[PDB]
Amino acid sequence: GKSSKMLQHIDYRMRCILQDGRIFIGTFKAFDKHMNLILCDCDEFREKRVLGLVLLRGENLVSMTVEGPPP
Amino acid sequence: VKLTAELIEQAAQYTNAVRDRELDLRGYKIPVIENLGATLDQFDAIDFSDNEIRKLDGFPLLRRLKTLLVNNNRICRIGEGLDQALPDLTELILTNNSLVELGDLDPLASLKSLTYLCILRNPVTNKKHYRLYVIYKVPQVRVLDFQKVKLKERQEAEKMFK
Amino acid sequence: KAHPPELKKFMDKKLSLKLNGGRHVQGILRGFDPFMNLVIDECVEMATSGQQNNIGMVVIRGNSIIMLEALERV
Amino acid sequence: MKLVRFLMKLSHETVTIELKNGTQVHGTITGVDVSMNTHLKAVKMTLKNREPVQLETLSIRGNNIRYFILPDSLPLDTLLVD
Amino acid sequence: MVQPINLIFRYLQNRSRIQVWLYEQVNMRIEGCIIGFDEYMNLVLDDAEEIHSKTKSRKQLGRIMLKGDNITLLQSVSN
Amino acid sequence: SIGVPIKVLHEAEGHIVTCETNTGEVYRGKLIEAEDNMNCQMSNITVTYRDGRVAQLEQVYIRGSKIRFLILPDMLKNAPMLK
Amino acid sequence: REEEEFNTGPLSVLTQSVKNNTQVLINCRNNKKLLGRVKAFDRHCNMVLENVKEMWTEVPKSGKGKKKSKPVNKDRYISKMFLRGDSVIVVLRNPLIA
Amino acid sequence: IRPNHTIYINNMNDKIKKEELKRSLYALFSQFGHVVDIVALKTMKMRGQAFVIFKELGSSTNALRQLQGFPFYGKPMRIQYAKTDSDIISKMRG
Amino acid sequence: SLPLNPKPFLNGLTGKPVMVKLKWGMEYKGYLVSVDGYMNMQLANTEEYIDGALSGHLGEVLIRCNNVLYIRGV
RNA sequence: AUGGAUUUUUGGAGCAGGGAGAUGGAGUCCACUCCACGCAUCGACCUGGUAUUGCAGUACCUCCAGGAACGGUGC
Repeated sequence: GKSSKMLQHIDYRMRCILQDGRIFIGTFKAFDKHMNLILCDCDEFREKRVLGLVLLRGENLVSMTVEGPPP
Repeated sequence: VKLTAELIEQAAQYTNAVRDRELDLRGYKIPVIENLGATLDQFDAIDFSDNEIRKLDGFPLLRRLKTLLVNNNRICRIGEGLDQALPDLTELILTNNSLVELGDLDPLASLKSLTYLCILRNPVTNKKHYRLYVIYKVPQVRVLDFQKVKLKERQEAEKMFK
Repeated sequence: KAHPPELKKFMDKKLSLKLNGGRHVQGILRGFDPFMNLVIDECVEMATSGQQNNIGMVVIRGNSIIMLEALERV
Repeated sequence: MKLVRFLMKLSHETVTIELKNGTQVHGTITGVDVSMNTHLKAVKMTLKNREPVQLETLSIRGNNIRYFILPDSLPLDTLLVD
Repeated sequence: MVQPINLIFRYLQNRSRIQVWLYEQVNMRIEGCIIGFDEYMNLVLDDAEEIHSKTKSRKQLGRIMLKGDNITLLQSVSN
Repeated sequence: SIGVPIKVLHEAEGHIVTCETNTGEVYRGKLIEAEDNMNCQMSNITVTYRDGRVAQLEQVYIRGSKIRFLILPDMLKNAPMLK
Repeated sequence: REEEEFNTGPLSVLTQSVKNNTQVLINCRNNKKLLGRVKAFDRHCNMVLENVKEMWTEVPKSGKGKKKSKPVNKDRYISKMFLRGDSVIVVLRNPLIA
Repeated sequence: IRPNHTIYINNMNDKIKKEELKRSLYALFSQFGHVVDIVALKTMKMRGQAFVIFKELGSSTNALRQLQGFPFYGKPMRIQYAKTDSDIISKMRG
Repeated sequence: SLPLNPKPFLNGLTGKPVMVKLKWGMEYKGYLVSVDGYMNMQLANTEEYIDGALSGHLGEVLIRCNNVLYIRGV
């Protein structure tokens, strides 16, 4: 029906879990069919690293939760 | 101009120049630090510069807060349970505040991850042995007032105060 | 779609191929298909020991290709 | 036939899902899509060898699912009708 | 330009003995004479062998169909 | 027929980008060509291996499937894909 | 045509289990085995299962006891569940139900 | 060299790692106004230098006058207004 | 032989004793009842050989296609 | 009213950490010593000494010697 389940969280800050077990936290700006993700102002945790503008491939994505509201 | 939930919700929010999530609480004339619960532990940095806070106290449990910029306020005392509400506090900038006695800096010994500390432009700075006192009482600090804590200073602070 | 990999630039050049399993080989690109399966001529296995052994002309399945690096200028 | 359709009917149910990476997820389904991408609310998620974390919302890429444990009450024979 | 599929067709015709590098398994490789193959790079190998690079030991198989899933690399051997 | 992130990737062609593979090698340099399937041609690379050591390469090409992620400039963030 | 391939092909194992309400053991990627009845299945071998006995093996799962290095079997009952078919290694039909 | 939002600092101890240098720079300069960004590289050309960008121009001028020759990691820093406008400023203005 | 392909080979082997090696090193000997388009496989009177040694006598068995390394007639 | 055959969604994942000692403590786990500091490589980093004074939008950034905590890859 709605397709919204991803579009709802768009523009929000999001906590994304990778297949190796990393944590990517960034502003969720875009996705696609494969769940390739566009993450603005993105940092990595496991130790914190500033990455910046990140495109993650969906193959390696496991899950996402809402981390904070849109800047 | 109480630091309120409503205040925090309309406050500029952004990714700073050192790539951390920072909340902008500058120039509001806040007198007392309170109601931080509403930030929801979502910030790596909080900028409280140019306000009227008297005591660095009143924080909820904030696990992600790593940097506190508290420039040009009126800090004259540091709360005692700070590590219990801010476990990963790594950088504390207190430039141009009102700490006057070496003993008032004692509560910073309990911040286990504190590595970057700045207390410039505080009366306490001109007290005899101020630097060695901080080094011995807050050994976890690696950079003090933008100068590297060196081994020779650690040893010298071990003699005095041993 | 059913696209070609853009590899004409690399044709008849010597290359260094990183494969899965921590495997590495070197040889001249002789051809390819849409799956990125490669034909590599005068191929040499670079054993983890450091020793290198000549295997001749070979097929590498694109599936197991991690990365390639040109040893020439394109 | 296409059993994802079946799963798509389970909005507002509470389930436990076991992931391929061993993680265990208990929450209420807000949506399953055609790729079995599953969205939940009121989620208690326990990564293998941690104590649980609670999340108001969680979204799972479908492929990462091992299996769903369904409510005992669930009336399967109803749901299998198209 | 030589297309990879054609190289195989050549292997088939030649009845050159072939050695296959398998996917994510280095300690074992497979050998045999390609009799035929399909669109998925699935191979029919004759008088095939498992080759243990570590043990220097060979396991005799005869008529093999290897799924292409496992194919990393295809080489020819004089033997 | 193409994904939104893919268009943004093609937008980064000609810019300096960072790429991590499925094996965790980290390649930084100029993105020459990005294909639809995420196949990436790059030049004047610095590679940082899992042990930490660095190397320098003139020319590389990495298969899209075997890429874990890419870091793109922030020059891109502004427009036009804000929707 | 597709129903025929489900009916006569290797998936007839599943087709037969659903029709007769018989038990099957599923060897599974997780190194676990699921023993039960097939309520539904599809191309990918996704399944909806009933009366599932899950069986597996473990070491000792240290938490608040000792070590005792000695493999341990484990099992657990699951009345109703959905299995994503990629995890399937093998599916076994038998004189199990009997 | 007219007043500028960005200040150019040189004579900095180049032994400090880049990320630490930038974080101390941010901390030190936050006392005068919001620092929008910091550009500092360790190339041969750029080592021992940094560009500090402020939202407000008055903040840049105050920083310049008050921290001229401030001992930072052992050396007295030399501050000056940058020759050109920072890319970030140009984008924020137009 | 004049080109003997995957599909006919397998079809010839239906009705016959086979052994299948899986990627994971398990081995399954039995009569091949059938195979399908994706190369999923159905054995009867199956036996299991792990470490090449008889482990379990299993009966009728479906093997998912992606698990298969190779199939051998015996 | 929708897709299991090479770059995305029906998975190539699963599993184990070398040997010994009248070793010590609570078959298992941790610490120390010896043989085979498990070996080699790269990066960051810790000590000193030393080079560079340069107006920028960045994989990384002087060099020499010593010390090795961490991460990756191969055997």
